[PDB]
Amino acid sequence: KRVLIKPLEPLMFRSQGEFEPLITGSHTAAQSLIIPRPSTIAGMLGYILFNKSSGTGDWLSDLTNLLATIYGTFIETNGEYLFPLRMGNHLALVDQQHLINLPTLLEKEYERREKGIYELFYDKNKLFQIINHQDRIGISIDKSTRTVKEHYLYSARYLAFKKEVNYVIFIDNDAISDKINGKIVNFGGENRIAKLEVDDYKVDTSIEEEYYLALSPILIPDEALDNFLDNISDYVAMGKVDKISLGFDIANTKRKEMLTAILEGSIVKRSIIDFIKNEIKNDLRYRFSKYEKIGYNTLMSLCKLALRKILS
Amino acid sequence: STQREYVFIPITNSITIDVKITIGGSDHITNIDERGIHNVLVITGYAVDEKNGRLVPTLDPCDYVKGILVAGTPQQAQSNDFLTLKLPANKLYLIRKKGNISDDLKIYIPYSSPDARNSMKTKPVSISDDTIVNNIIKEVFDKIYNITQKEKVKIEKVKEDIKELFSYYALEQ
Amino acid sequence: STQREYVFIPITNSITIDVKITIGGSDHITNIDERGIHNVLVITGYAVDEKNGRLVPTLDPCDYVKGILVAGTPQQAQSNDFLTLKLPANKLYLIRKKGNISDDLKIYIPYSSPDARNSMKTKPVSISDDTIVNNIIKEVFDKIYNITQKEKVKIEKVKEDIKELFSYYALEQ
Amino acid sequence: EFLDYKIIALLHDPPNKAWVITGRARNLTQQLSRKHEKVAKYIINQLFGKNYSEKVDNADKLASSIDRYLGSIVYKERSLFENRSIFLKNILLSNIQRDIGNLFPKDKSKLDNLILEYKKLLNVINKTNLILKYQLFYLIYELVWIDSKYENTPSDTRNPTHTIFDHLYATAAMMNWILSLEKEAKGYLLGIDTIGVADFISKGRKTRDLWISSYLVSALLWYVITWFIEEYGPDVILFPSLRFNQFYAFYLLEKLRKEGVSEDVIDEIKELITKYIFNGDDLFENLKIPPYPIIPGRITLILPGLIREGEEYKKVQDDNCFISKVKERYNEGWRKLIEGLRCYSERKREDGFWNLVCRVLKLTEDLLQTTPLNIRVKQVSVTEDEIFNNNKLRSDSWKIYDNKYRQLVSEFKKSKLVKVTPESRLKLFELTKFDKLPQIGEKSKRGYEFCTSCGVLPAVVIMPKEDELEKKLIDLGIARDEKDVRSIKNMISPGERLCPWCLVKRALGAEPRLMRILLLGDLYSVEKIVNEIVSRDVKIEIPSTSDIASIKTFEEMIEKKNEICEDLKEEEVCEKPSESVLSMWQWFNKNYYNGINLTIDPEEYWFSEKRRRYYFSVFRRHRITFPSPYYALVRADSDYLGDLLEGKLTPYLAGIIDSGDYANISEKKEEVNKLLEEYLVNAGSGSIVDYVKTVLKCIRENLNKCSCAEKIYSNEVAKVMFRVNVEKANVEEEVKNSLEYFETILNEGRIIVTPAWHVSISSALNRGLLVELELVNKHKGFVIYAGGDDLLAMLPVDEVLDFIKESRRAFAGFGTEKLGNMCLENGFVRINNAYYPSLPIVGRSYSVIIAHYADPLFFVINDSYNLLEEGKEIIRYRVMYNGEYKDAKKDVAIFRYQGLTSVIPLSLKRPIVSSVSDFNEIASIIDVILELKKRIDEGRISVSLLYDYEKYKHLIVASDEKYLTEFLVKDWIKRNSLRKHVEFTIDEKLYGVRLTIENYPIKIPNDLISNIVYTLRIIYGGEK
Amino acid sequence: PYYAFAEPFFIHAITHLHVGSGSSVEEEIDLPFQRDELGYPTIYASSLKGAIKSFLLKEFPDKRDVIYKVLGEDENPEEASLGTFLDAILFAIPSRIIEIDSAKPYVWVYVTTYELLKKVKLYLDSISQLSNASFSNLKNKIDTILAKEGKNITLDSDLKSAILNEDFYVELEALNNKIPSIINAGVPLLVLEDSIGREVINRSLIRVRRIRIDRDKKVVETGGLWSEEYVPMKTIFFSVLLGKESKESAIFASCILRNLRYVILGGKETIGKGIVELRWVKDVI
Ligand SMILES: [Zn+2]
Repeated sequence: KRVLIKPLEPLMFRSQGEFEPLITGSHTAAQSLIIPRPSTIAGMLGYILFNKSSGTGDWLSDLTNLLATIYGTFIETNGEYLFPLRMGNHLALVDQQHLINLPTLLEKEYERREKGIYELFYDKNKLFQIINHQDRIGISIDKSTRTVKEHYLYSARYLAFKKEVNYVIFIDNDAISDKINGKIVNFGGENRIAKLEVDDYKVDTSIEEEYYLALSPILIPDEALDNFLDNISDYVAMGKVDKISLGFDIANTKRKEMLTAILEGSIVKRSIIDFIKNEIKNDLRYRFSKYEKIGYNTLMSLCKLALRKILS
Repeated sequence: STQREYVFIPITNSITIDVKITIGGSDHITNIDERGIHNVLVITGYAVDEKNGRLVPTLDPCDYVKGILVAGTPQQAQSNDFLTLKLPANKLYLIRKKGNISDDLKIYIPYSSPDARNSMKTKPVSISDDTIVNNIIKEVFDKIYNITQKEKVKIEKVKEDIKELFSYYALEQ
Repeated sequence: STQREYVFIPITNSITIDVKITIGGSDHITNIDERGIHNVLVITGYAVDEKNGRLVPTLDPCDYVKGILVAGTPQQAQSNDFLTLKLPANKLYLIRKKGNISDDLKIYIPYSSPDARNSMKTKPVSISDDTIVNNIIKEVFDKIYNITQKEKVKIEKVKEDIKELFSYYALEQ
Repeated sequence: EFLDYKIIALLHDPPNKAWVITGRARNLTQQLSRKHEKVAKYIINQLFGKNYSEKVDNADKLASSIDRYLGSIVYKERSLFENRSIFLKNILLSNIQRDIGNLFPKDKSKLDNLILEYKKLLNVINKTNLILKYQLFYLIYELVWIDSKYENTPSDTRNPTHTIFDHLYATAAMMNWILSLEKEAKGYLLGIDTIGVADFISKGRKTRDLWISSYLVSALLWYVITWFIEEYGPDVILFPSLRFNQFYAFYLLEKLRKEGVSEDVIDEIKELITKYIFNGDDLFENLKIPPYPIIPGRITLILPGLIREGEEYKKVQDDNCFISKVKERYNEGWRKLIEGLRCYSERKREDGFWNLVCRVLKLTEDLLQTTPLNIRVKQVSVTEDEIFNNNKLRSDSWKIYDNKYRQLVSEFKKSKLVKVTPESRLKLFELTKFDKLPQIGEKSKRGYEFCTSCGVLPAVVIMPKEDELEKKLIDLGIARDEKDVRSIKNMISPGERLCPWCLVKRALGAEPRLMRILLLGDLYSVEKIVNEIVSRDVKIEIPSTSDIASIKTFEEMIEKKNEICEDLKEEEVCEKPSESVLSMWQWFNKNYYNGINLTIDPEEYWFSEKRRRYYFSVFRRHRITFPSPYYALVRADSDYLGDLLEGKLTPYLAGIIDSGDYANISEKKEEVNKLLEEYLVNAGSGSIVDYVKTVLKCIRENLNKCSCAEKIYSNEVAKVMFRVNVEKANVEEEVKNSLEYFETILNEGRIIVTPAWHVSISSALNRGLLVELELVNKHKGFVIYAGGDDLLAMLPVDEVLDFIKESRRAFAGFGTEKLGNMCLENGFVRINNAYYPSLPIVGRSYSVIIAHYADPLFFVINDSYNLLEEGKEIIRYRVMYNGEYKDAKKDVAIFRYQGLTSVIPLSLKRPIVSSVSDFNEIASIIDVILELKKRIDEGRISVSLLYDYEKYKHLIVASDEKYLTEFLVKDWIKRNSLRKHVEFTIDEKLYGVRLTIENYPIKIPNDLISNIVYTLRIIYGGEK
Repeated sequence: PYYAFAEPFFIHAITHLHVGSGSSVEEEIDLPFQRDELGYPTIYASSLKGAIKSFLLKEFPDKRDVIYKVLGEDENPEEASLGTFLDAILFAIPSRIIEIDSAKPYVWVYVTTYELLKKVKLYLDSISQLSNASFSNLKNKIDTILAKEGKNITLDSDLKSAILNEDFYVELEALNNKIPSIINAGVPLLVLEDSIGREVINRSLIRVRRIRIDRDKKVVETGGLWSEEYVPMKTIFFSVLLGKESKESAIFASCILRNLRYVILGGKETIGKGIVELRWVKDVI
């Protein structure tokens, strides 16, 4: 039911693309996401569960045939759980006990709101006690001069883990356990390695509250984008909205689609569930249903570890 | 100072009219300024019982209960079964507000001792039931606002957002 | 049901036990198991009165109190100033989840009447207090969990937890 | 409705009050005929005269707090609380004053000497075009007053903490409320903000991308607020203050150039602008655009509730008439810039790189519809109820503006919780799932090939690598022929992918005069703008990070010219300037004329690979040191400025009280009062001070509650008989209202904000911008943007330390020799005998990234906004506060060099300035590093000084007796010294600072002297 | 699984090592070693693979394609690689010892901490599920040592007291009574507490100053002084080489990996700062 992904060494999940030497008189550089996107985690299990007799040009019609349904990802150090929390470009790894009073916090008076929010991302933010940015710098050597090439230098801020950390997901499938278990995986990045571990864990499947946490990017179907962005306060209480690419598919070596999403760790109001349903058309509902299977539209209650969905 | 009491807004009996005392002066916390209900109060960790219509102090932060705050006093047919305390309004977690408050108020809460008669099991309860939307307005909202079903009102929004904002966790026992 | 009493850990003098009842059975919820305390529970919407050390109730979801769940009967001496619950597991909001619960228990928490005399004001306060932190080593937990202070997991493992886990809102009243 | 009653407000009090009031000359009021309104009325001879009704009275009351501070009826009285000494007190501090004895028009012989100048400047505007009469007079009011060298005088001799010119502009800005409330009442405080400026700046390979993308932020916002400039004139903009904008004055001239005007009046007014708005730099006249992209970022208006389209003003239809108007006025500018770029690119359809820009400006019409900047607008409102009783002001109305601006600020911070990047508005799903993305150039072997500047959007113009370009440019659609290749390469590097937005940045980077479309706005048709650009050949070359990393090399071969010259003779180093190109960089312009050809791309030279060893040898023979590839990206930002606009005290007690403390000010009641009580008593000096000294006395521990009159009635009633004119001064109420005023001040723990408080801070913020630009030019730097408190520049690693030293002090008003036409006088910038306040108290943090010229500019700018803006937020040091040793957190000047980090506090005293003697130790640690660095390169101290400190550190840390530490550093210095006569001291107030940091991925040594060593290693690391 | 096998190995510094990292850390070192998340020296997987791939292409120039298939094919062809190196983890650093007669006398000893031994165990557990050549003879030893966590430990020697690096007095306890040592060098292995070990380890790291001399006047130049950090001789780094299932890896693991004894990692080879030795924990166990 529950899958722990144990990184054996610093990882890198880069966004923003174009990490390779193209321009002559210039270095390259890449950062890393603190939490891997669900496309990354889906592609990892899809890599284990791969049979050539499938797909032929799909990468999600092909992917959704392998895994049943994945739920969003968070952190687990020592049996504690930490969850992404996002603000106006600030990201924090906050503990479960601090999300309870967010809806009352986001509604307080001006000065009492800022103080409460400020202390969440600075004092009660447990990210930097758990994760450090190891800014590795690499180099390409030409065997002719046996020195560095013309500006073939790159900086890659890896994801160093000060403590023991796992990424936590849940799968609807149970025939999946004895397949992806104890497996050494090439957890997406610069050829890095993590270990997989499956154990049972009972959590809710569907709930109703007035404020959810986005435990995974909530994809916006690019057709409601106008009727959604013009009135954003009706849907997102706090967090970050931006255009993201869904990744890079292996079987075709192509960058996946690029569509606006609500980044994981945002606080979405209940108004976001019905809005999506009443804006997504069945032309794409069959598509966005798959996007949910790999783990994108995953919501969490600020109460407790209860995992909802949007189209499900 | 001020005298305000709380009343929950479920779909049930015994809640028709309890306050026995209305504005008296010119004060109201909850309001209907023809843009919707403002300054709704919500209590975290409390459940309502249709039996002995009042609240019970559970210990689940999920069990929220939405009601209204108007000026008034207990029915004094009980005078005991209510909780009374003075919490500044800033301490009171409200809903889509209109303004600030006197910052020092005396609030009354319909209460029940935890009722260890049975194990608690709360469940969220809906209020669609349009025919039960009608009755609670003239039951509760009229003894505090009789102006609704009069000269001008945009009924199709105000008793529409009641179906859109209010909810709670009952006990179903 | 099991007579599981939930005791505070504030900055107060009277915190010693105030319950001369002990495990009684052989069961407990919170455990110190080579990681630190387990299954700590949080009481939100409640405060603590410095004098008369007890959990003062409120309606602010921001005010909160954190303690442990021990199976001792509530001192068999007051029977009045205690909140008595018949509650399942899923409604016990706990920290450090290791083991699930029998899912129907009976909990007593040190209570207080609202005391509607004066206006409320709840203050955030920590309990690090390195001069006092050593008291709590053998004030509350060891008297329930003596097994860890003698020939098992270190009682310094408990220290960096209570200066990390328990931090309650007080009254300063 | 024709209101235009603000000129009655802009002159209701002449810039001669303090000399006419409590008279010095007292004969220029004689030699023409209430006393000061007479000289106020006489100078109003151009048009409509002064109205003794709701046109100044109520506006002048809510304009400034000098009606609450020093009483309502004795403000309008000029009587008993007299003082025949015109001091001018700072507004932020009150222990600093200037003295304003006598420079002013004293006789009508001298008085009309400037009225003929005022008139000879507005005589050219057709009398039907009153909006030009107001606009022009608005800017030149204090300019022609500074030229005619007159000392600047306070708005009131009693409370001298307000310049009369600022208070005049203040009551004219509040005039939009008073007027629109006298009519059918409605008045708004509109505010605009730009979501994610730093993220927009950080998208660019080159600096011309950084400079242009930083210019779009200013242009796109200027094109909006110029509509308000056209509709209600000036004075509807509180931030940024217009009375010193370089963007306004430039727009103001092109209005006079339009519709015709006297050629030696448009000129008569252009030496005023060049001398004061700029500083003797007519480079904009040659550039045809304002050289520096001053970024206001946060614009706040004060609008009346009156709208046009009735051919004249009416009542506003709905409240959303202002938000919607800006949102569409903002997207117009983006459209009108895509329009002009389309037109201009087809004008130059040939010449290469434009047949490319044409091919994409047409292929990606739908994408370029969306503005790439995405501002956010907010709004509050006022009514007649909140301000009037029947037709006069009500009690407690004086706090309406403060409370209204409070809600506005909150609504911004409320919305800043959700960050929506402008890329999210685009529609890219089907353009990337199916290969419908137009890719001019290579074809992505892997999908769509993200842009190299943004990183987020897919690229439209892919570029081949340096296999070879010609045979790969001309075959593909990119190049039509071969001649255009060397013109495309000139603007796009091989291998560089570009998105539609970034190519627009590159296209405007090839022609910055196209920004005139947004600069002027609704003045010239888009085609007329473009025509003057193709009717000229202005070539604006912008530096790059390789040019900045070559200053000392260029400046060395520029004075060894003839020697370095014969050997090359052919390598464009000794080429002769064949054109007359120019630059906003006031170092390239400054030389450009030493046969050195500063246009050469150093990456085909000493920074190249086919030519590295050559120019190493060339530099070798001529004792020219090979350059270092490192520059310094300096980014300044003031501390708690927006928090200061709320009247709060965090900028004073930075760290001792934090913004979070204002959720409950009673927890810091002991300190917030010690300061506020000090600010009030020192402000308002004269006979009045002993009156208020007793009013603040009878408060401290929940005192008398109006039972203080007894102590202060005696003060006032024994004073009101000093003149027999008291109409109905109910002294038992007067002293109560004053007691009511200070009560709210001390209860809220913050200054009650009025317009004059804003306009003064805003204007000073624009004057500090001027001196800040001269400093970045003096230190051979390149300004990327400098709007107000913020600043972004690229200095060489050499001039970076002394820049911070002078810039930090110049911000506080203290400073050495004048920079432009303005001097720095201990917290008072002075322009020709005219004293203006600065911001001495406001901390100003710095962030220096020493970066390789080849480092990606996206991650260098990101770090600078995630090294400071979230690293400056967590750094605490031990500050000296009122004899105690507290923990401040601001004003830190962080340094960074690829992993090494250093923090050098600039204050060490928590109220940064409390007396004029506090200035000479601001940034006092910097020259300690500057002197130390000086003695090292002269071989007077070995560089091993930085490597031995580790062993002396533990003793200097543990030692708490200062007589003992002043010997340990004296020993550590002389041990690894290379001579025997170096006596280098450390100020000895630097022994024990203990800079800490809360659980962050930044490791800072926890003591100051160690940070001084790391700062030198960082400065020296970026010179090798 | 596409990680058919895993081949852990020990990286034994024959000379001092310097794998550079720019200027990433503070202490006073201008050219510091490559660190890890908690401050110990490591060899990054990029530097360890690139050095072994730059080597071994000159050594076996005929098998360049076998190496390209496994180790990357650095050319513009971008078929996926078949072999992965994990970051080399500091296993044991040499330390000078003065023991109070306490023994058959030693002058130097191997020193580990419990933090370092957890990451080694983490690597060891992670590949036990695919290594059907299960090296539990080694994984168990770390397990027993980690059981005794919370005190200084000597594995096979019987000292009970010593002075490490002339500065730190520690008292040592046998594991339980005895256990075979991992490194077959006749040298004890001490496992110290993480606080004391981090000081003893930081004292074994070589931090030198270096000088550039004006050749005409034989004096140091201006700014011709800088500082570097080396990892001593006899230091031991532990890493794993993970291989996907293929036919090239069968050749690589049989033909190529048997003949790697000495390679050169890091920089400053002119100073002789890269000669290191791999030991392939499949025969030393
Ligand atoms: Zn781009």
